[PDB]
Amino acid sequence: GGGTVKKDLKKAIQYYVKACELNEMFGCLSLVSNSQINKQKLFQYLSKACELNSGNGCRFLGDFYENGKYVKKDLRKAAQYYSKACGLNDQDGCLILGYKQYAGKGVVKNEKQAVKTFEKACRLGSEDACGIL
Repeated sequence: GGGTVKKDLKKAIQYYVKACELNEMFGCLSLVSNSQINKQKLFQYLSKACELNSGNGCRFLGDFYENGKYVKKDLRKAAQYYSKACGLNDQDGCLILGYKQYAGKGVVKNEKQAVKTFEKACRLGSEDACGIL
């Protein structure tokens, strides 16, 4: 029991909590993928990372509201986090925001604004955004 894959996951936690707070590549993704972290702790960790202006952290926190499985579904608060993420130059953050803006999902429907968000997401490396445009 003290050498299992679950023990190694427990040990990786604090490491990825740091990585996620500092927005290092794949750092919040690793938290999201880590089965030894329950959703409440995860929410706590992404919330602290987004408060530290981790673009990835906001982008993943946004999903909890968008989904409404672990916290009550709230499209508007989901969009606020995706927007905060995009403002922090998060590639996925701007892409997701542009889909929400084009549909009016949790934000006012605004295709013109969406097109500009997509141009930014494309500038940040989103091929999908570049192709939509």
